[PDB]
Amino acid sequence: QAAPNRPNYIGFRDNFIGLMYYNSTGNMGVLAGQASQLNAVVDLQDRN
Amino acid sequence: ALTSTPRSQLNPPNWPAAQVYQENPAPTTVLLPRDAEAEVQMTNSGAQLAGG
Repeated sequence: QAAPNRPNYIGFRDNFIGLMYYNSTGNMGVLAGQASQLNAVVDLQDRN
Repeated sequence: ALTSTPRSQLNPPNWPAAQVYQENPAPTTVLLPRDAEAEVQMTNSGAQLAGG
């Protein structure tokens, strides 16, 4: 006999959830004036 | 006789500290960006100051 295969669609997460590194302190981003590179976006692991 | 400091010997071997061109620069006024007292108080309060 034989059958169909189960279907799996495989597409990118909603609002592209996870594509950018949010909530991960290691790979956090930055947004600072071109001088004084002091970060201005400091993320944590609790604010999800 | 109008551009040479009256010397006692041509090619004197140690020009003293007065007849040689000292360079005075204007005092370097720096704008200390921050007051540490207030920053420490705020960071103790729980804030997490971060930025330029």
